[PDB]
Amino acid sequence: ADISRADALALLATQELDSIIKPETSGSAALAAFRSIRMSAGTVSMPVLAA
Amino acid sequence: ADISRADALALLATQELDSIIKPETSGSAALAAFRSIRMSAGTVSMPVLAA
Repeated sequence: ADISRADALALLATQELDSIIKPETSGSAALAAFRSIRMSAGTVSMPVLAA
Repeated sequence: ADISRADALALLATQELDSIIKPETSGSAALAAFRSIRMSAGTVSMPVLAA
């Protein structure tokens, strides 16, 4: 007779990884590529040459 | 009659290499390549982002 690992299973320590496994993150390609303006009004009016 | 090489055999010098003929050793590719953590528990639980 001896203490098997099954007999001592309730005594065994646990460890948990300190950090989450996740993919890398990235921002919009649009805000990276294009010029942007601060809008103060909820609409900006833009004049375009037509003819 | 003459002194044969067998008649003088007990008087002959000897010489030995200073070292053993052996191949090069090399480590595990696994421990060389991949990151490792210290386990303290025999099992570690790892959380993974899923959605």
